[PDB]
Amino acid sequence: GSHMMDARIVNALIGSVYETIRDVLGIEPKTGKPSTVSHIEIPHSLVTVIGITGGIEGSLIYSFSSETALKVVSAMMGGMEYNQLDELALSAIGELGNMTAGKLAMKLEHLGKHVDITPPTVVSGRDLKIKSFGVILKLPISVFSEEDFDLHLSVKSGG
Amino acid sequence: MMDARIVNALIGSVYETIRDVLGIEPKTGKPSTVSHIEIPHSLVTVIGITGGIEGSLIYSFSSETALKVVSAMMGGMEYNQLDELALSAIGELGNMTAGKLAMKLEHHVDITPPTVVSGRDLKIKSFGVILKLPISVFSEEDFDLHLSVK
Repeated sequence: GSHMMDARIVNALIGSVYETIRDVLGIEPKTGKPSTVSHIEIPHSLVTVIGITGGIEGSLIYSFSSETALKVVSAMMGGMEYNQLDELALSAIGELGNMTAGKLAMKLEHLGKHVDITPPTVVSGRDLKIKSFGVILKLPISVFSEEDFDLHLSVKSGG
Repeated sequence: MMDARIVNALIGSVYETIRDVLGIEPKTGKPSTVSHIEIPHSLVTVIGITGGIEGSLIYSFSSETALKVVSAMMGGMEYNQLDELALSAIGELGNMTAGKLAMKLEHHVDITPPTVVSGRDLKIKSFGVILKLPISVFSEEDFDLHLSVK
């Protein structure tokens, strides 16, 4: 049962964000200031969940608008036009999360924390609310536009 | 799907949680291998699995079924809105299911803390072969259990 979340974990998260959206999207992101939040407040219609076990128990969750997603997917495909979030689109979105989570695990297994990453599960919908357990950390991220990316790290334990 | 003994404890965790928590006997309908997930629901609970098997245990239901669910857990009282107490209860249903999934799986896999997502017209994307399993608790197939794997 975590009540706090180690700085090394935050810095490994932040590091994984740059390396990831850079290599997968071709864009150097502008991470925000990390902060602990009472719960997850999603304004967006898209949300991706990646479970984490072992070293740390919790998840990694990111979300954005339908608009931002189309850019993301279009960027992930060399910049080619994409106007409908179909199966292929939603898989690209999930993969972005998988990569970020993949880099995080990688960096983490050097600080002593060994973790397993569950495959992503993408959820699109309207008045989305999300219940996460453990200490919730928020990381505002700017990819294309100012704070167009929400990244939340749920830490039930391992902190 | 694969190792049938994996499946049995996976479906058995949801069944047993519904029985102990909601206090009623569900009719776990006939399994099926679907291409994706056609969710006509407002509440979804995701429980990730790592180690041996990789994927997630996901069960979902409508806003109407959700109220009924909350009523069962709340001393059999009456519940008319999907407020925070309702979401906290469904979040609890998740932790029980997760709790049972762990307890029942001691004979090399790890369980992820559950995540409860709620909203309107929830379209869900899962990674891996999916095993759909309808479940009757309060109405005919008001519960739908989805199992995605490697």
